[PDB]
Amino acid sequence: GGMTGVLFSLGASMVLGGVAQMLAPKARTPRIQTTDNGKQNTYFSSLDNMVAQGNVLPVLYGEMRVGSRVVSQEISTADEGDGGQVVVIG
Amino acid sequence: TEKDITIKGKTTSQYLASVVMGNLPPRPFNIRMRRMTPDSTTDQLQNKT
Repeated sequence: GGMTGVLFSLGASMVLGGVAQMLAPKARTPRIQTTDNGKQNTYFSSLDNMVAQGNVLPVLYGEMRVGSRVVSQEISTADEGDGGQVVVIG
Repeated sequence: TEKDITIKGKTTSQYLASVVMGNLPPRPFNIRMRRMTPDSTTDQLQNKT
């Protein structure tokens, strides 16, 4: 137990994947679909309304106009009324 | 007077409209409406509300 044989140095065994990978951990590209055609969406953009069923609530960090997750949509009859008494319908 | 309403348009159908208000006063209270146009004397004017 005094000695520690089999030092087993690791050099190119970790370089073999690439050198910038051992300084920066790289990024994950999304999966490409077919019905989506060629619109390569990323993981930090959403310009359409989503559905909030058993999903997570997204967060925003700066600028970059985004869509939303619809929680309630309803149509009723538009009653006549303003912020006052002027209610002419002639 | 809480609110007014005025209608100006030729129609011979039973037309119903809706106006909303915010019930700021609490506790049971009373509500009324009053017609300002005098009742028609002849049968030519059928403006009934």
